[PDB]
Amino acid sequence: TAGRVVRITGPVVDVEFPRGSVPELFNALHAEITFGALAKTLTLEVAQHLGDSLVRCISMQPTDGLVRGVEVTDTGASISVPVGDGVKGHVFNALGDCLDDPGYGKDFEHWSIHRKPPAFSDLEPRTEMLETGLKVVDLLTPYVRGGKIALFGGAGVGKTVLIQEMINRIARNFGGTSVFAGVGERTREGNDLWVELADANVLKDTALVFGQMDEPPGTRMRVALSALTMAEFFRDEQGQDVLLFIDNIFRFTQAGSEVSTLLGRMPSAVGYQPTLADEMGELQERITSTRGRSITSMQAVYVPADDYTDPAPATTFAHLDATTELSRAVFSKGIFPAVDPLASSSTILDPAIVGDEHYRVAQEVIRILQRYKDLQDIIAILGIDELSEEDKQLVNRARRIERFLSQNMMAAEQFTGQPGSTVPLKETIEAFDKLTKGEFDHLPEQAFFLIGGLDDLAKKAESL
Amino acid sequence: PAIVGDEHYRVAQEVIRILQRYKDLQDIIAILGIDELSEEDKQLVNRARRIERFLSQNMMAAEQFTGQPGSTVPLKETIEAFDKLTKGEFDHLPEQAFFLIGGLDDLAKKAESL
Amino acid sequence: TAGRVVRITGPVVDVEFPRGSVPELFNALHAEITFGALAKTLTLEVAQHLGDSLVRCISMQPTDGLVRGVEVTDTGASISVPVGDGVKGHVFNALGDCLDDPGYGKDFEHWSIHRKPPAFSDLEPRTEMLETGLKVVDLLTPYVRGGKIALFGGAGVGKTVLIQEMINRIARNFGGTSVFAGVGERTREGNDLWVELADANVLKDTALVFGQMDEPPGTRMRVALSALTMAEFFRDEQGQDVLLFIDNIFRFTQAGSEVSTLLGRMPSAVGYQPTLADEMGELQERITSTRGRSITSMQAVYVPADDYTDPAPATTFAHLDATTELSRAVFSKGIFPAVDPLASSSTILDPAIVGDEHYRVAQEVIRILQRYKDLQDIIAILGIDELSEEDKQLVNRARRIERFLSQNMMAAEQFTGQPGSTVPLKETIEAFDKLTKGEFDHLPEQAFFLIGGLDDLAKKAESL
Amino acid sequence: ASRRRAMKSATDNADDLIKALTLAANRERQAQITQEISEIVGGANAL
Amino acid sequence: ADIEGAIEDYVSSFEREEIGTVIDAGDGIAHVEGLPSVMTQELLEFPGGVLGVALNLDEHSVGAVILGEFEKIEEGQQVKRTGEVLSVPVGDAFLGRVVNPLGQPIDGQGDIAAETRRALELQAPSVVQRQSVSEPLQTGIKAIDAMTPIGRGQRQLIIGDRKTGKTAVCVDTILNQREAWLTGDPKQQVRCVYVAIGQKGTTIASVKRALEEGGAMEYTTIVAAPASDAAGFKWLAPYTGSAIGQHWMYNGKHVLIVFDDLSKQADAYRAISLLLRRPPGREAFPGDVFYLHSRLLERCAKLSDELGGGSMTGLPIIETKANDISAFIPTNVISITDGQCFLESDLFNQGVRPAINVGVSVSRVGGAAQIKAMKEVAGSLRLDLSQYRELEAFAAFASDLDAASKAQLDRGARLVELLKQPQYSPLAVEEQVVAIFLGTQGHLDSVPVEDVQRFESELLEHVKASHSDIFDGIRETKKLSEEAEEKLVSVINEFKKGFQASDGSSVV
Amino acid sequence: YTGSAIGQHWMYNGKHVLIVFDDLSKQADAYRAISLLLRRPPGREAFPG
Amino acid sequence: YTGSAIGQHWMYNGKHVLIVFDDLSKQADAYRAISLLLRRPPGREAFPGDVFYLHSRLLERCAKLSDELGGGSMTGLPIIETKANDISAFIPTNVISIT
Amino acid sequence: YRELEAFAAFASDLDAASKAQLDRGARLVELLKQPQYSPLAVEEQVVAIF
Ligand SMILES: Nc1ncnc2c1ncn2[C@@H]1O[C@H](COP(=O)(O)OP(=O)(O)OP(=O)(O)O)[C@@H](O)[C@H]1O
Ligand SMILES: [Mg+2]
Repeated sequence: TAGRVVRITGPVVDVEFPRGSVPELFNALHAEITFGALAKTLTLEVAQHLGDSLVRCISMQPTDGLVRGVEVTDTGASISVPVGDGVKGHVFNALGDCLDDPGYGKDFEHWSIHRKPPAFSDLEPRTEMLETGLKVVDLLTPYVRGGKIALFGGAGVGKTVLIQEMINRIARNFGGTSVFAGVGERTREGNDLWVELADANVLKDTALVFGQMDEPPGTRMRVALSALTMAEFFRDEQGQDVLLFIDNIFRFTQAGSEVSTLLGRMPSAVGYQPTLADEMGELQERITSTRGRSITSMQAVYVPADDYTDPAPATTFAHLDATTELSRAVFSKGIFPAVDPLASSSTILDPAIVGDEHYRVAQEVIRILQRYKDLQDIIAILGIDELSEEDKQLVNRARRIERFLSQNMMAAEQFTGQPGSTVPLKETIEAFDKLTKGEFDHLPEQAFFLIGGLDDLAKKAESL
Repeated sequence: PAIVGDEHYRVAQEVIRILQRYKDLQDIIAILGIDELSEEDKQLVNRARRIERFLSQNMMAAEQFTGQPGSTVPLKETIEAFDKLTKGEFDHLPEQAFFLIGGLDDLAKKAESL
Repeated sequence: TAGRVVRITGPVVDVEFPRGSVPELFNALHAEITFGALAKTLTLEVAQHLGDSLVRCISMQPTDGLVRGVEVTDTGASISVPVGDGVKGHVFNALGDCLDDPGYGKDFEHWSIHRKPPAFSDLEPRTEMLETGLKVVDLLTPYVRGGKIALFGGAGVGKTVLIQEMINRIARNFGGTSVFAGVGERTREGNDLWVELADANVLKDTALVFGQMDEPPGTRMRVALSALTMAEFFRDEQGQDVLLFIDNIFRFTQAGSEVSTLLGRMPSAVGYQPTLADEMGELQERITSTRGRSITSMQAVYVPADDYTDPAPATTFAHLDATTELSRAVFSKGIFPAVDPLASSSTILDPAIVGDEHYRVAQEVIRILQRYKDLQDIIAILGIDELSEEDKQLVNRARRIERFLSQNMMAAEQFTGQPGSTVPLKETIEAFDKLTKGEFDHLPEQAFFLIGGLDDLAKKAESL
Repeated sequence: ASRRRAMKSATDNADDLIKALTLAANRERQAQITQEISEIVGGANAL
Repeated sequence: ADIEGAIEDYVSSFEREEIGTVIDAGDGIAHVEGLPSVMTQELLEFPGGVLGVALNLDEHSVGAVILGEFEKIEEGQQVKRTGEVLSVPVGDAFLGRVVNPLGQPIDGQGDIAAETRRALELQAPSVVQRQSVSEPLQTGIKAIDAMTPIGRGQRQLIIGDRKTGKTAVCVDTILNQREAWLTGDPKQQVRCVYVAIGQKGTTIASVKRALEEGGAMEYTTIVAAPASDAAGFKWLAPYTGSAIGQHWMYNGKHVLIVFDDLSKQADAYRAISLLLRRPPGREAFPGDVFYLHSRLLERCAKLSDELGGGSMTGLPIIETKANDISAFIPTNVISITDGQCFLESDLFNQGVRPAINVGVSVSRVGGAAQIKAMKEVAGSLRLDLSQYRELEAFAAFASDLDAASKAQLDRGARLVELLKQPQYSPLAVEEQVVAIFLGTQGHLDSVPVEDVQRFESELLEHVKASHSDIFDGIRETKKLSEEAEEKLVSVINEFKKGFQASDGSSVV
Repeated sequence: YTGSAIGQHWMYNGKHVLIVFDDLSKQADAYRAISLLLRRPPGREAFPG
Repeated sequence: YTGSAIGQHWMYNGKHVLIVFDDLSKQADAYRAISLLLRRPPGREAFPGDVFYLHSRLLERCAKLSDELGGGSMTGLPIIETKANDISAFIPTNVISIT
Repeated sequence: YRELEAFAAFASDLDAASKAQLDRGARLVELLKQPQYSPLAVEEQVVAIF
């Protein structure tokens, strides 16, 4: 019993099946394109039942060359991706086919990418910090174990270096793994990331899942779910903490909108799919902590027209627990990881969750940096000498505080050879308490660059 | 004017002129405030604010919210009071005297209070 | 073999034919309205073949009075218009019937109003300036002889006045043949143009084709083509230098929009027809001038909602060598003839064509005007007295330049009382060069308003 | 000193105005997109 | 019971030739009953020599977009299917020719000797098949090469409102490749394809004349789809150009593909989709317009050394309306592309030509696309320009600024003048290096602002005539050596004396 | 249109007429209502083409 | 609606109830999704004309019953998530007019 | 107090009455400030607002 293609309109394909064999929703059907130049095995995802035994499917690959009347075979299960430690060190597409080694992983355990999020009673009832070891992240924008982190930035602010640092830290400090869901990934950027991770030797610790831009909207929509299914396998079967990158999750929303438009569904407010919130929830709610093991996610979010009230970012930000904004200005000053201390924010920076001392120190640091940024306008025009003695003291202290937020990231070990530093949260809190009290303002500013804590601060001060 | 009379119409149109000129100056007031306005416009803005606040009244239905009893201003008194406002006869009183006061005698009483 | 009206919906009529006699697309069919008050022969233009031997046609005359089942005869050829030296000095409608002398062109050579544009091999770019005598046009929007020219404008900003002025300036001494196409413009302006041309003895060299806005969508679509067919006959079959004025070309596309939904097409953005660009491209590319055969075309382009981002103006912009853009903001400031000096452009405003002096003066004028436009926001609130001395001088010069770009046009005499004036190109360049260097900063700005030349500037300065 | 205070206040007021106008412009942009899509899909639904 | 079996047998029954019949025809679309074996995007041929692309395949009929000569299609006409999906000829014979999206010459010259035929919808180079963009593609524009460098294999969008200089930038990029072409080295030669979508024919002729006068036409192919052509040609033209480029790309050559403009590509595709009754989305575009542009642009790449090492650089052009970069198509192509050159009419009128809005313009490839000389010389250019745009509010009150801030403002004005460049006059990379060296190292500080543009143009010429050793050193080594820098400074100071400022001052 | 016809009758007999339409905006709304009730697909601003 | 039903059963039995809805804008979005999937033409902000009804139908049932009906009550604390303090949006204004 | 504080952010000086109002308003604001998950019985609220 096999189907038959009856309507082809771009990515949308309608398939008629015998009355007793109509596939259920989200099943993956296979069709053959036999034309020599475009020979392929189309993977169609059933989207709707049209009645009369017809099913409307979103083709995951270009339908060019497809012929009416061509046999369609039902796999009996939704798009299933490979899972296990085998997926580490390799790059896959949305459908589970390996790109860097075709045919690899076809015999691993295969998991459906359509999985319900954890039952209500399985969720953790209290938010827990993720001690990532970075001074800036731990102090000012503490991440959430099982939470979602916005990652703003671009080229030339070290976003890839930060991603490598987080992969290294999750792999080594927490003994976990990583999955990089390249939704709407530029093929050039995908190749660059693949080679960079291979050279940094972190590819062995992460599984890459690229839904390229040139692929039709179906794969760009389902690649996040595929990567998150790999992450779920690592969380629930291997018992490993996972860090799931989803760069860029606006492109997930956009692909969903495109698929909705293709299927003929009337657009919502700003042209987005009516089920926008439902789709974002289905993606994000699976990113959570359960049974003591969690999937954290760093999700670069594109904000169209810089409009945070737009339905796409507005829906995405209802799920994000922290924000890390990489600034070109901070990067130009040599302050890697390039996190903007002020424009970044976190929903855990509250005395209830973090320690009261932690909140006090972080707020003091934020106040000092805010005051310094306000004085920067005066400094850049009138000169540093025009300020008052209190202003000069605060400017020096803020310079040293912001430069101390830099760290010798593990991602830099490949270049400079200095082992990466993991600064405990307590040490960071006490160090920044001292910095804000001025106990270290007599050191040169160069002493605080790229040092992992107080002991390294003293050693570098002695070296200067 | 053929229905409400020459005086009522004249006072109403003068009030509307003052308020419209105040509305025109709104962006300048928002950015730089009354300080940069010309003296004519400065005086006009002062009495426009006073007029706008004097149009407020303590409604008898509002007693359930603010507890203040409500007033009723006869039409002749309204016309006279707004003629005086537009002529600047009250532009020395503080702006606060005109909120939710409803009348001339009540205006004087609240002016004494402040 | 003849058709039968099956379905009538406003200007769109469906006609059923015997299976062996379905008329081709763009053929002309003749139905008959027999009601006495509206009796006429109704010319339908086949627009679609919709199966079962049914064609769908756009009526040229109003369909009021048409009866279902009335016989529709097939002409076997598309709508044809008379061509030759005979059509000069006469007024025709879209269908080619003469207005001022009925039955005049019934025996001239007839050409179908539908033809492919000249082959790309025959196109040669035009780079010869056309001196108008208007300061703004000659300086910042220099027109092209043999090229395409546009007057973009919102509603009631003076497009018709300026195009009549352009006829007065270019066509009076033109040795060639003129063709004016009233495409859904105002009939009163058409009559004024007709009487003005008759008075000046330019009518004998001009053929007028009117499809004014009282007519239904079909005529407003095909009148542009009807006039352009006479223009093409004069270009090809006679080698005469041709002028082709069109007012208003947007009414073409708008007309297609009115029947777009009745023809069964899904509407594109802003309610326009999906074929907007294709139809307008065909019509506009027919207007080009082949090598050795010149059509100087000038088209008034209506800008709906004063929005230059509207699809119709935006698509038309790509078809033009020079674009005089009239704006309501300038018109409101009294600066007749309404030209926005910053939006308007020309492809021959390059130093290699108009000369170094002209280019420098024009571009300095644009620089001053752009700076003044940027400063307007500051001046309206902070006041001019808080500007830089250089910026204050620039603002004074910019006001003088804005007012000097105004001109007392011949067609605007009945708007200003004073007679028209002509400024030679050298005089315009000299006057604006002096203005830009500040040689007239001592004169009051009102002395530059509606003068047209340096002698008039001096006279009005004395009068003030 | 008074000019410094007045210009700081003016800059703050202009920044607040910029934020308010950006919010209004975003609302109008979203409303325009929604209205355009409503017109397009109304034309489509009627076929 | 037997009903299903007999129905299935009849369906299966549906080497003989397949001929369909047109049932509907209107607005560039023709519905063809029959053709049970037609494949999506197959090239159907209608009796009058007309061509169409089977684009909708319903159970009743096949909706085909007609590629020109639409009016010759009638109900009942016999339609024959060519068994080939859309394909275009490709070869070295397309250099110097103007072809329509089907590869048929429209310049009026002789036929084109096609080396092979490439399908328009072949897969783009996968992740495994590419290589990091590391070779510069010198556009000849100081702004682009110093601030937003384009490395061959990159996709640099040229985005901006009408009459802002986009086509000027792309044509200058094409013209700047003549020096590379004359080398005869396939590893330096950059072949060019200028795809024209919806431009009036005389504009295409003007671009061809600009390329011929500059001599570029001998390595450039123009895939012209003028507005006179059907929406089908305007939709296929970028793919025809991309296929012509890909044939060279997979043969080890480097290609520079210019789309002018992708907005009209999207408009034509929207028209076709709406006429095919496909559901519309935002701005009435079909749901797969982003897919259209991404499928087009991701062919641009730099192939791995296994695949010959060839590259294809895409310079798509987008005509934003009212400088709204947030419109649907601008947003899609900004997401797709690796960098953006934002051209603004406000800058263009201010005299910043070409009007690249530095600050908002960005290249994600970055310094990896610049030769080391340019990388070191232009490193301080961006910071200086940003500082200048911050200080510009203080130009009126320079007397009250710190000496450092005044120096920054004065340097920034001269850098802005330095980045100005006349049309159709691209600069070789060595000339650009020396020019930006003038500004960033302060050698323009003594020259009046209004003369900087002249001081550059003469000085470079002087060098080109007298001390070409510096240019040769930069070109051969790709880096500005220390002794070369000292020689250049000596030449700069020697020239300063002989340069006469327009205002009469002395520049030393 | 009724006002225009009444006026035109006098216009074509050599008499001068003045027609006030108060408001044509309300005619456009009524025509929109009629066209939508007849189920003509609308154009921009929901008005008929 | 199910929360209001659970509450109303207590309310009509003489019990005093408090109903919290975190958040009614997400109900409006869900109803918009359902309406658009049923192809009901949208209105302001893509919402159907029924959206106001949707909330009023819900928040009117929060009432202080008279002693004729047991004297029970159901207090409602609907939560609305404005976007950028835009209290003038469609759904915020609707709920303000209902509450 | 909200508008009074907005005015005082840039006013050079104000009457002793204005300063007293500002001082009272700051204290009322700091008083209505309340930690999460710490509801106060109605009598405790009465005493606090007292
Ligand atoms: N660097 C430059 N210096 C001076 N003028 C320039 C420069 N670049 C372009 N121009 C001029 O700007 C005008 C517009 O140029 P161009 O046609 O290349 O722009 P475009 O934005 O691509 O236009 P269109 O949208 O009409 O295709 C032309 O007059 C061109 O000569
Ligand atoms: Mg161009």
